[PDB]
Amino acid sequence: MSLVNGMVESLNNTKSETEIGIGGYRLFARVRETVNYRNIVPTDTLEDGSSSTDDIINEPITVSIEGVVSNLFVEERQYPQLVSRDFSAVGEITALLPAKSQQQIQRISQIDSQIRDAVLAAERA
Amino acid sequence: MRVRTLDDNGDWTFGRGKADYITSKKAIAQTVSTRIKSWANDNPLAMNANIDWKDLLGRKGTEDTILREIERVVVQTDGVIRVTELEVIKTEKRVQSILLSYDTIYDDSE
Amino acid sequence: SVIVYRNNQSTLTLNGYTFQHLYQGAALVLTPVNAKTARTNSINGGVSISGRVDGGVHTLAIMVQKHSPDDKFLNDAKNSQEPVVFDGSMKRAYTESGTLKKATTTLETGSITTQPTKTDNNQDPDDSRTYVIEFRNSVETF
Amino acid sequence: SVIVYRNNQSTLTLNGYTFQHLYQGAALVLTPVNAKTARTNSINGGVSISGRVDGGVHTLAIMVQKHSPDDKFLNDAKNSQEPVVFDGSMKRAYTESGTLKKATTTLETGSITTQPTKTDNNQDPDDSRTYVIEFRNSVETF
Amino acid sequence: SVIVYRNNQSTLTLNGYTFQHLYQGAALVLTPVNAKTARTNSINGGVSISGRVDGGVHTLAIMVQKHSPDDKFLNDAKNSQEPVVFDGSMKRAYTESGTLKKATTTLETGSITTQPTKTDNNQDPDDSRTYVIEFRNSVETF
Amino acid sequence: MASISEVIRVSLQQEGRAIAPDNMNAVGIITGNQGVLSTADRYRIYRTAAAVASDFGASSQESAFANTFFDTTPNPISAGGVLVIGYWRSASETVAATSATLVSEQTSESVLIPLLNAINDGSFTITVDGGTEQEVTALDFTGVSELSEVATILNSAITGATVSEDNGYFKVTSSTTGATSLLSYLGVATSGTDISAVLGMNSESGAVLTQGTDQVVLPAETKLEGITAIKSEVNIKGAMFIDQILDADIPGIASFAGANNMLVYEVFDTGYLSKNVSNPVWAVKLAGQSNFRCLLSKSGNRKFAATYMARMHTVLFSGQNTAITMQLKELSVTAEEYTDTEIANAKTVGLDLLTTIKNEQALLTSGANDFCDNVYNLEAFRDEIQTNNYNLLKTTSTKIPQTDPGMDTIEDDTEKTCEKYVRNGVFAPGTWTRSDFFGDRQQFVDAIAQKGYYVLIGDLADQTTAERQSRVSPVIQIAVKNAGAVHEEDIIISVNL
Amino acid sequence: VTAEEYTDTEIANAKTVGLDLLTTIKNEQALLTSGANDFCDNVYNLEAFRDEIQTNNYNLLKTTSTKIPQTDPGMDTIEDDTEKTCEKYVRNGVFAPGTWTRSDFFGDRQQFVDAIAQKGYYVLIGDLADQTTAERQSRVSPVIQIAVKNAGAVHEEDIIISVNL
Repeated sequence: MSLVNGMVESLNNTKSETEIGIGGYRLFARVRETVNYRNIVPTDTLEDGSSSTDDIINEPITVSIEGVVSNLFVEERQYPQLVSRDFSAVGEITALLPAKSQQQIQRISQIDSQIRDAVLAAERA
Repeated sequence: MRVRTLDDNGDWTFGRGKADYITSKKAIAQTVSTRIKSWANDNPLAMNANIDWKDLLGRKGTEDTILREIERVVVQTDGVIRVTELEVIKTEKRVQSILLSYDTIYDDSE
Repeated sequence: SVIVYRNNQSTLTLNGYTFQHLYQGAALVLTPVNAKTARTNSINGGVSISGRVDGGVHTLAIMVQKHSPDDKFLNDAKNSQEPVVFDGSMKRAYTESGTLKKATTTLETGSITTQPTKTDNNQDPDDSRTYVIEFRNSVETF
Repeated sequence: SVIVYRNNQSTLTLNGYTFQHLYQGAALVLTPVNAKTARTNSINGGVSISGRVDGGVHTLAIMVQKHSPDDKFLNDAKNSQEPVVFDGSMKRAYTESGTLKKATTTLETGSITTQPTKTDNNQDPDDSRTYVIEFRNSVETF
Repeated sequence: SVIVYRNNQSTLTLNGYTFQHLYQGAALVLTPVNAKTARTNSINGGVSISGRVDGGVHTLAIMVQKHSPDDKFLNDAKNSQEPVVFDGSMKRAYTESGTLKKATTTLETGSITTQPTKTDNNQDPDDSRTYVIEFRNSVETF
Repeated sequence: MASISEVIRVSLQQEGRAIAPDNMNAVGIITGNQGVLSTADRYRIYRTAAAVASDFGASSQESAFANTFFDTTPNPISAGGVLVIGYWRSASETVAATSATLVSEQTSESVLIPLLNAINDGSFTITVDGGTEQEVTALDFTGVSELSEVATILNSAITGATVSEDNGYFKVTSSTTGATSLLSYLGVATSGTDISAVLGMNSESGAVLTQGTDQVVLPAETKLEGITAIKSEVNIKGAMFIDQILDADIPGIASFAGANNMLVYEVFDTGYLSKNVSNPVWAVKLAGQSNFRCLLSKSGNRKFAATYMARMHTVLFSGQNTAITMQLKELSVTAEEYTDTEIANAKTVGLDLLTTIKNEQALLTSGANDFCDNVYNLEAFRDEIQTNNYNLLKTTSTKIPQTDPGMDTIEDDTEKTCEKYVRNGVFAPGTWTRSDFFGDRQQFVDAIAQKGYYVLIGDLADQTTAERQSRVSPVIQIAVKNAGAVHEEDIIISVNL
Repeated sequence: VTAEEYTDTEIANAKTVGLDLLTTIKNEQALLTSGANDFCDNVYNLEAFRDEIQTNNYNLLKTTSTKIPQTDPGMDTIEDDTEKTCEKYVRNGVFAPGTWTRSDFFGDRQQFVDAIAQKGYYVLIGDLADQTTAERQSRVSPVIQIAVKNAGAVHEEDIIISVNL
């Protein structure tokens, strides 16, 4: 659509220095590395001669990476991959929730300890 | 996940219902600890219960497969994430002792 | 170092039959046919080092006398109905700094690959036979 | 060993016609054209040894005198309307350790492949003809 | 300039083991295997200059004595179950215009690629082993 | 009941991996409370909060500091490190009278038992309290399966003393305390096959025989310079004191920090945000004591140091660019609230701050004194070149001859270390800005600008024959340039009105 | 054979004395073998190795029409045959390469330990000129010294869980 959107969201993916690999597995070597930007431009000569533009449908970019993995890979110059923070409680907003008695609170504590064991895996995911 | 606690020697516990149950992060500990100990073709209700011991400690040259199968059992456990395990002694008489370390789903709340 | 050999060409044994008749010149030539470790270069800059599975396969080229029993042995092996497997060793006795020492090169799982090029010359005869065996694994030690 | 030949170039017989006229030099060159046993290397490490079906096919290169009856015979074979099959033997008489002995190399199912390169030189004539026959199976024994 | 060396062949160190036994001749040959900067020519006329990522990868060819401890070290590296990584340096001491000076060529992340071609000759022995290591990055400075 | 257990056992890890403070991240906390670390037990090594508690109790402030230590998420034990608790004699330690001990040789239990089981008869000569020589002539060691059993046998044999086994050691303690010499190292008896030599108790054997100290002994009350006793026992590389170092003693320890190639972290309260000479922290900054890191805590919360220590010594110096700065990194203590004037003063004096932005920690570190990054990293570099040169002089069977190829060996090893620490993120190539060098200035500056480090070793013929037969290598001069890290950002918008 | 039922104390004593047990776990045989005396594996395998080097040397002295001359090439023949047998018994799973732990050897300790560490076996034959003329006309080959290292098999597993409480 807009020509302005191009540069705007072309830079929307900025490569960090840490160089995530296939998702964090950088312990191989990239023999070749390609991306395929494609487009569907409808073929026949467009209808009006004044405004009948906006006819370049975009496409899903594909990225092809062929490399080799050996028993012993020595990586040249790349910064460590550090564990991302658990910024879940950034807006966590308690203290408006009701006043409830002890072992009414602690019953909730046991329920929380009881289903955190079943949700926290997908939460981390 | 709850699970009945076992005492030091590992026998079962009855009585104190809802209190002999391990809560978490230790329930994972107990469950991995005795998932390792479940010989494969033992249980008629789960004949691939866990790794096959009568066919891995009775054959030469399985240390790599012992380790891979222990990693398989541990990783496929409700509550663990990673492992970090290797062999620490070298069959001090002929028994090798391996060191197994795993990160439960807990202690990742930052 | 100071290295003094004895029995100029190394003693070659195959199938419990030790070559007592080698041509003058390049009697034994143990050429490794493939590179040991293949490596690959990444875009970012790292390198992936990896041992070739062909890392050990060697070709021992043997120059035997044109009709001496060593030629008869190798020729009988060549003319067998099924390929014969050789499993031997090249042993060389030598002294280093005056101490007697032996260097052993075991050759494992070989067969005759390139047959000898038989020439009978008048002006200058070349009474040699070069049998090239290709052992699966050759390990030198000393 | 101690090997003393006689009749420097081996006696070649084809189709019951024995070559009494060979050029000086590389009169007979029996080159095996294909490797004897081809082998393959597995991922795990084993090797698959297998005899080539081409294991025996040899090319006997013959240097005959430019017009001697041996050249007439080979040239008549070359000029035949249909390819002529040669089936002969290279016999060499020699003595080993003083004992008389004969080495026999039978050549089976051959035909002229690479025709002779006819050159008539002034400064230095090369009065040779090199006929290369390709026998299906050549077996040496002694 | 006026350049006077000492210790004719440069001192090579790998894995904290300095080669005290080099063959006569081309003892060390540091060949860069790939071109430094690849360039491309445009239709209009400009040229696109771009450094090869392989710009530094070198092959150091080492001629060690046939059985001297340097050969034992390199052979042990060759015979290791997993490829061993070499990380060393070629240091050469020399004088320029009478001033003492040292030239340092650091070799980084190498492994044995092309194994030595073992020959034991009678008429003229060649008691050398040529191990070719392929370092990922070699930087000379002085 | 043949259990499954005798084909596989699965238990819980028991000993704290029993490692030793080898790497750089062997950090210490110095107490002054003579609860469990008395003199001659000057230090204890830990890798978990719970063990420190069990030896120290969650109530004692030392366990509290351990708790605020291990609570830092990238704490030292995550990068090959240990915590160690020291002990400086705060006030009048009373060492209780001991009894004489006799610690035997380290016996593997795989060799002692097979040698013992053949020894039918016993034979000891021991002496307790210098009494009559005691000879033991019957010890049917045949029926023994573990060192505990031979321990029991010796306990029954040696009258007047008790015998225990402990981690393959044989300890033998007399009952009486004070001037209670165990004169014997288990000497040879008149008859019976000798057990003494094989045990390791033997006098020629390496058996410690600490005599019973005199009755109760009073060590005096030392000074904080008693840290030296810890440093001369543990190879601590970063230390703190639970009790705050007095002003009058700061320079000393500060000098100490430099002279022992270590770091010492010490916190000060608000009253020290000046730059007068009397202010001890600025005295450190003027004196150049870059290894005496000063930290700031408005409340006086000492633990801020430990976590800070627990945050610094946390870099595995083997991966790429693992060298970390300090600013804006999560700690294990609640930040404090500071004004802008005081935070600027802290920046310009040398202190460090864990200050709130919004309920969110912001560590701001100074550059007045050299950045903790730089001091810690330079210490790691000196330690690592020392370790690599030591490992080179240790590895080789020969003697590393005093020939130019030998110096090329040593220089190449030093260059390998330097290359590691450039790949390690500490030193990076750049234009050498200082106005001094070693050899050819062109050679020197070019090497710094292209490799980041330079290593020149003087030739042999440039040292006195007094320094040639002293078997000392020539002077090895190496120069490095710190990597150019960033801490703030003064983005300037180019105005076009 | 049907296993028997043993207590834990007696099974431990059997382990630490040298006996072997076919003990029930659950209706299912469990053979537990001792290492007090050398493992039946090791003794049986070493017997097989002595028998096989004896057989191969015998077959070498039998095969050849000639007499296997008392020359250094002859000793290289015999040593190569012994090395072939050793290589077979390393491919056979009995001996595997490792760091030779004992404190005795035959020739160059560096040579010996390197050969054990890389091939698993070492075969050194003393030269002819190192035997008395009484042992030269006795038509006896020099002393052939071969050294091997047993493969490192496993019998139990003491898996230690790394506690994080």
